[PDB]
Amino acid sequence: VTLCSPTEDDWPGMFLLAAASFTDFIGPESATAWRTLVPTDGAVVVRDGSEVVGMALYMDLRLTVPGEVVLPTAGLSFVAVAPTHRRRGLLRAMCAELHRRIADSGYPVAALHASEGGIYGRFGYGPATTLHELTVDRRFARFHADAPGGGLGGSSVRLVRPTEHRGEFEAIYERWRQQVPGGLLRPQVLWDELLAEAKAAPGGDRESFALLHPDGYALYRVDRTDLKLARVSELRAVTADAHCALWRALIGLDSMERISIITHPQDPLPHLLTDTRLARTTWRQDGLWLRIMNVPAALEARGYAHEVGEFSTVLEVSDGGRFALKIGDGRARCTPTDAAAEIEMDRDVLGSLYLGAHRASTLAAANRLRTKDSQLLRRLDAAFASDVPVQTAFEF
Amino acid sequence: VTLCSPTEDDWPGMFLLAAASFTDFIGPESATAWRTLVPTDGAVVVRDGSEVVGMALYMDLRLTVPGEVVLPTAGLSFVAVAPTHRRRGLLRAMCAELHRRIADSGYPVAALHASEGGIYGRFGYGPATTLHELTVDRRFARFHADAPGGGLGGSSVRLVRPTEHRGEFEAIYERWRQQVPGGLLRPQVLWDELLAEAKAAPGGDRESFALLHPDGYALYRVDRTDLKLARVSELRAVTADAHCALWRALIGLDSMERISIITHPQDPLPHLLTDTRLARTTWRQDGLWLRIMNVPAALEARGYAHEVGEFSTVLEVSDGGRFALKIGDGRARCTPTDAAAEIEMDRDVLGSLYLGAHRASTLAAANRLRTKDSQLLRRLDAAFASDVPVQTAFEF
Amino acid sequence: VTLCSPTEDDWPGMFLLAAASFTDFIGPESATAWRTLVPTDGAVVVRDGSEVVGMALYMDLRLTVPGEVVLPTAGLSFVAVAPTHRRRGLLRAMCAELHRRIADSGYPVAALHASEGGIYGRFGYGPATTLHELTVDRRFARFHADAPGGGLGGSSVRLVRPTEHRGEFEAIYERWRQQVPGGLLRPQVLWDELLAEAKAAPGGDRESFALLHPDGYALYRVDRTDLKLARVSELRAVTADAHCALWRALIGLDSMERISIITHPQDPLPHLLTDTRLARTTWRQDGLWLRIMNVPAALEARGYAHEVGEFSTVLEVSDGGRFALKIGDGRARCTPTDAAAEIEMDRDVLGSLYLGAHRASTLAAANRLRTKDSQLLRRLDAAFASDVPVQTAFEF
Amino acid sequence: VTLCSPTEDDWPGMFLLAAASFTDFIGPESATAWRTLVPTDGAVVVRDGSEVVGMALYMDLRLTVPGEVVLPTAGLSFVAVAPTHRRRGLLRAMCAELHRRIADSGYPVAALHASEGGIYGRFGYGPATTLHELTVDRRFARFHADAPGGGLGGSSVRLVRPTEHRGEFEAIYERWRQQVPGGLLRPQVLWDELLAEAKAAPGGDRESFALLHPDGYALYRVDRTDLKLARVSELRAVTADAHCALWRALIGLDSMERISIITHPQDPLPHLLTDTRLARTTWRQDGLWLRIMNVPAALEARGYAHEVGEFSTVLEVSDGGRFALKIGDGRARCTPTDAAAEIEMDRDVLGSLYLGAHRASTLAAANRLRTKDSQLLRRLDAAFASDVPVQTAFEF
Ligand SMILES: COc1cccc(N(C)S(=O)(=O)c2ccc3[nH]c(=O)c(=O)[nH]c3c2)c1
Ligand SMILES: COc1cccc(N(C)S(=O)(=O)c2ccc3[nH]c(=O)c(=O)[nH]c3c2)c1
Ligand SMILES: COc1cccc(N(C)S(=O)(=O)c2ccc3[nH]c(=O)c(=O)[nH]c3c2)c1
Ligand SMILES: COc1cccc(N(C)S(=O)(=O)c2ccc3[nH]c(=O)c(=O)[nH]c3c2)c1
Ligand SMILES: [Cl-]
Ligand SMILES: [Cl-]
Ligand SMILES: [Cl-]
Ligand SMILES: [Cl-]
Ligand SMILES: [Cl-]
Ligand SMILES: [Cl-]
Ligand SMILES: [Cl-]
Ligand SMILES: [Cl-]
Ligand SMILES: [Cl-]
Ligand SMILES: [Cl-]
Ligand SMILES: [Cl-]
Ligand SMILES: [Cl-]
Repeated sequence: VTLCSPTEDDWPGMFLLAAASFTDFIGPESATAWRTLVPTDGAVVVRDGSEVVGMALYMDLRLTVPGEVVLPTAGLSFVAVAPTHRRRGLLRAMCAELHRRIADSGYPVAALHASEGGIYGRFGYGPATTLHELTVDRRFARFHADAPGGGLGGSSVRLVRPTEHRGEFEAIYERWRQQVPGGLLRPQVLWDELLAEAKAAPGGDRESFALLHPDGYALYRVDRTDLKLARVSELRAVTADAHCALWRALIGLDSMERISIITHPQDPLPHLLTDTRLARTTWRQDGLWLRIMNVPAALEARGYAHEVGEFSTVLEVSDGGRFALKIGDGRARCTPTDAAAEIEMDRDVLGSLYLGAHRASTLAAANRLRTKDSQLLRRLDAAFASDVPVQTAFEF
Repeated sequence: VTLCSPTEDDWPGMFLLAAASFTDFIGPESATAWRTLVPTDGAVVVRDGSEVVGMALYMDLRLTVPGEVVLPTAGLSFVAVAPTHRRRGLLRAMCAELHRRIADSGYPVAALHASEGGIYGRFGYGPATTLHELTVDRRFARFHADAPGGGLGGSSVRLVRPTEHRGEFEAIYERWRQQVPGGLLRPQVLWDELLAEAKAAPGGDRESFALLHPDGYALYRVDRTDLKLARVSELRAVTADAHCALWRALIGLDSMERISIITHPQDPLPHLLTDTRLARTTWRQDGLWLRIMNVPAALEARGYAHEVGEFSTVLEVSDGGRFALKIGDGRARCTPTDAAAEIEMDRDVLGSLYLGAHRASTLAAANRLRTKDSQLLRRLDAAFASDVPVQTAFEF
Repeated sequence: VTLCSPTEDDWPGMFLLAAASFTDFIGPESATAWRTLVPTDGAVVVRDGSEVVGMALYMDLRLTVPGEVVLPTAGLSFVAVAPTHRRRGLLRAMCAELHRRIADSGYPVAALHASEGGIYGRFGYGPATTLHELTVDRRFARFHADAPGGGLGGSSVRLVRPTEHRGEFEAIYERWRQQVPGGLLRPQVLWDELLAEAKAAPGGDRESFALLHPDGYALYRVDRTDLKLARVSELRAVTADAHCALWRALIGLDSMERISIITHPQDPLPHLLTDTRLARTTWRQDGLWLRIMNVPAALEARGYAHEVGEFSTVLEVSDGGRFALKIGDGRARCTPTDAAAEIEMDRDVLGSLYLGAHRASTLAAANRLRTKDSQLLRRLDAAFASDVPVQTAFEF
Repeated sequence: VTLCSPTEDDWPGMFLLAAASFTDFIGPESATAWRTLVPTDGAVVVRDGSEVVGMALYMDLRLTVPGEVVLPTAGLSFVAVAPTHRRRGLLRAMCAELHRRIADSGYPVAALHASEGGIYGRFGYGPATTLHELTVDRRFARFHADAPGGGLGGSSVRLVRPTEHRGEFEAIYERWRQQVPGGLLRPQVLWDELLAEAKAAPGGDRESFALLHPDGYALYRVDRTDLKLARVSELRAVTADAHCALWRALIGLDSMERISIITHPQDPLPHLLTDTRLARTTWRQDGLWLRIMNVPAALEARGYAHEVGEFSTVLEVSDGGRFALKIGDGRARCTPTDAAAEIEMDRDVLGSLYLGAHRASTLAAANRLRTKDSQLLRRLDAAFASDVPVQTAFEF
């Protein structure tokens, strides 16, 4: 029972484990395409002895963080342990090896989407974005007098077939992802999957349609069983006008009773309507999880709020070093020190703070970060806050 | 069909309207007690001609706002129009008269809880606090190693009968309400109702119990139909230690599968657990609504964030005046001006900003506040943010 | 095991059987009051040997039939056989004896409400009125421009406490029942029950309210578990204006999502709205059942449609005689004959035709009435039709 | 943004709009076949400027009305406005143009099936047939002694594969449609669709079977998720014997708990059983909607009840002319007049009366038709009633 990088002959066995582990498994053809995102030595397998009983890999990603800074990011995925080999330390062994490789490769951060919420905190990952499902009872929905694009003339939005406007979705998304913390570059094989999923499937999903604006798009489909529910699979808007225009069109889906979308807590949609309550939050969950691999590289790469005045402190990460952290003029400097720590936190907690989705004060109230100075808390809060709201790009 | 302050003889007819309008009507005896909170001329009725077909009143309240400042507050309630007299302008006439009286009396703010979300925005009220229901599957709940109060020895929390510790709940609450934005002074007749509701009722609620800590309490009861659900009706904690201790006790309710609570978006509970996902957000809604009656008095009374540096701007409220607004050193100065507006918003929008629950940027993205300067937005965001998270005290 | 009229000492045992047989049993006090509606020798019991194992009775009622003619009517009720004595012929023996007594007493018709639909047809009862539940989604409900009482000024409807306006409900109902086929005189002990049921009950129904118009009233209550549903227990309108006015008030119940009512198939409510579909038929069932005791007395007492021209036929009822039936000028003459039958039907079928709720053609298509002449069918159809729609007064 | 007849190049864009608007869209191949039912200039499109944002058409149909008279009928269908172009007057503009064309072409009536009930009344369409879903708990179902075809020997009904007996279904249906008000000629491309829908589909409907009698057929299938429910998609019976025989066979579906069918309010099925209650009405909705295009042509073409004696009146349709209406000997004469109106109604109301499904009295009680003479009401009621019950042929 040993651990190594898979050879070509291991992949059929990995796909078997994948099929048995993931109910949404994209299948061997598509998985084989996604292998193009996995660097050489980006994967590990555990063989029994013979067959594969554990696996994990990372993909090369590009993550936007506050200040519109794009970081090379190791995206952990395809993680599975056979049901025959539970409680044998296989996950811990696989994660340790990949983390070794990721750090040595020079990635400042790693990221993943969690199947369950109790697994990845012990390996240094903190939840860093928040998924927020809104369900709109569109039959009652009326736009506020203040809402953009209500006046006379035509609409700027077109109802189109997704496959015929791939180039335009790509361009809009590429713009979106570079300006939003949480944004990920979406490579071509992921655009292949997305448009493949836009098609109707016998006994599966219904056909998807798109609403296209120069500065935004929405992909939606009627739910397979609830025929009065339209599910927006993706809405990417680069301006506020595009966002409002797209929502006017979606609320114009007169066949539907309800429109649902997985969005973020700061989505302005509720405020576009005369009754903000009609945009019901029906589900809330962690999105992207972050493990800061190199504390000073990560903290220095990020932009910080200009509103907070220059301050200096000493931050200890529980097994990640102690640093003199100086933040001013929207930038941080983060250098080694053995001076007494003013702030202490586990590595995962820093991941949760990093994109601005959780407040230091909130984590402090849970005692997940310790400081004896409340002014320092207020300052961290303000400094780490993100000007542009944090969003979740796509699952991987 | 005319409008006036009710005489003693009008109250039976008001209670009839109340019983027919409010399914949770507290009843004539209790309502008669709550009349002690209504000042002379704090109520209006519309009679047909004969009988009462419309009513509304306000109560004298004390609202804590950021900076731990307590404002006299007119709490609109007991608002009803007979089903026989809809679409007759009775609400608009009643609200206009009470607002006249409230302004003339010198209240800087009015507040209410909304039965529906589409009614009160046109009368200048903006939703200002957010209710967040968390449902915990306590069978899986395990506290994080970092969570306060996990070590050896005894517990600081006692399981008690609510009626035998009224004095202690009052003292704890009084402490809580003075330090939390959204806090309301709870007068004695409301403590009477609360403890009356703590009792079992034939065919109604089950008996309530309390968990009591020196610096916090929780009132809870098993749900009447779902006998594996405990509903926490109220949890007031003055320290983080009290909050964690109370949640350790609640999660020790081994008969239950689930614990539910109506709390706020920044409740640190999820971070107390190894699996933050177990604290499921199962419901989200507007709580307290605010109408700023006097813009400069309200804006000057409030504390602002010290982190943001001094700045000056010109704010116009749509039918509420234009002001030179200077914010520095955590205080605002707000004086009349006819200089060009740099920020414009409806009166309700200011109410929504006032306690720090909604961000100016978010409202701007919906075009509910207009400015052509994004630096000004960032500054408003930071300035109006609340250090202590905004909470909802009690419904009225 | 024998059959006789109960003595005073039998009633406790009857109430025991009643309590065990009827989940809506009104209880011993109320049942003792309803005994005032049972004539001397109007009840039978079967004793074992000792205890009561079967019972049945009739009450003296007054039934309005087409032509506004009021008939003395034997209302069968309180019918029960002990679960220990099923399939022993007790029901058949009890019904035969009461029918003997009812016929000998001079009642031309008997009537009942059926617990199950397969029991009473063999004893000569046909379902004669139809219950039609409408559920209105009142949030979308808008009255048609043509609907009565939409203009300026006040409302004619008042929201009142049921107990304070008993006299007015009685007068309105008394008017209603005399002009509607299916109408029943409601005696004082039934008005006692109705107003007793209007009260809230601990762990039971919520408080009832009333909407009162000079020519109509509605009694309604919020549903005990579905707090967004108002159930109209009774709506009696003597004019169309009263009916529309009452429905405007009910649709003005702005707290509710839905209003439900048990009404009749010809209720004009759906046509009062711009979207007739919003008045959803959510349930349909037989109401009053009728056994014609004396065929010629019943048929001659009834009014018939003036539109159909004079015709003559020969009707045979399967064990109820053969008659020369001449119908003209809205009246029938029904005399014995041994001439060949042109129409044949079981006795129950005639009951179903009698108030005009079922068409002869429809029953003919099922072969429940046989004739070889389709012109005769059309004529029966038209003649037996009721000008005023058939309604159900109250359950007994 | 302009309106015109589509060219061949517009159809792909229409199919896109169709796919996005109609969840039951039959698809481009089938839709292309149904184009054969659309006459030259029977369609309109609204283009933006470029793409199609609105569409509507009519098909050439043949509608049976009372008296077994068959009328050329314009069947409105394929009506859609893009969700991007709501509230822009596009529907009103499209309907006005098609109505102009339909009238000028010489159609006396137009018809449609409504997606929602609040849309088409303002354009002159009244609901004219009523869909009535019956659900039979067949495990308790026992046929009445009187029911046809209960005796010894064989059955007249055969269980067959739908595709192998198309000719016989066509012949039976053709007979049915000519004798029933509401009947529509079903052209070959609709028989193509029907038999295509009879096939099982991967992840869709189960296989359909047929029960075939010389004078009737039923098409049924087991429900895809509820495997104890058989849904009768169509039952067409030309005699009562065929109808009863088919229902005996359906109730012989011993694997099923329930049989459901969309039928009409006068279906004799309930009366075929000993317990009429077992035929539960589980759903009720408007079926065919009718717009009378030419009032005198429509009213004169129809047969009327012979039972009512000759009468004359003056009918005004709100923007459709005033007519001297003389009805006698089952025929009407309808000529222009400026004499005072005795009856007034909107055009849609006349559509609702036309096939005999709604009574003039009922509509009068809602004030949807005004007259000051109740004898005239009774006469209209009787005259417009249909001897043969009104049914709904098929959706289009
Ligand atoms: C090289 O192939 C790759 C590489 C990376 C990702 C994927 N997928 C998208 S997957 O196989 O369908 C896939 C992978 C991991 C999952 N993990 C889960 O916890 C879960 O629920 N579903 C999952 C589905 C394929
Ligand atoms: C002087 O008596 C007062 C004064 C102030 C408040 C109250 N109540 C607590 S109440 O009558 O039960 C009450 C009042 C208003 C309501 N409004 C609603 O929209 C609703 O849903 N319930 C409501 C219940 C009694
Ligand atoms: C002399 O006392 C009488 C006389 C006549 C009627 C009544 N009731 C109203 S009852 O007892 O509650 C009652 C009686 C019969 C029922 N039959 C049913 O099939 C059923 O479901 N409920 C029933 C309820 C009391
Ligand atoms: C020329 O092609 C035609 C012509 C006429 C009809 C049809 N169809 C049967 S359809 O496209 O599937 C179709 C059309 C209209 C609809 N309208 C609705 O409100 C709805 O719910 N479904 C609908 C489905 C195709
Ligand atoms: Cl990126
Ligand atoms: Cl930033
Ligand atoms: Cl998002
Ligand atoms: Cl306070
Ligand atoms: Cl503050
Ligand atoms: Cl709270
Ligand atoms: Cl009567
Ligand atoms: Cl009559
Ligand atoms: Cl009724
Ligand atoms: Cl036809
Ligand atoms: Cl006819
Ligand atoms: Cl039908």
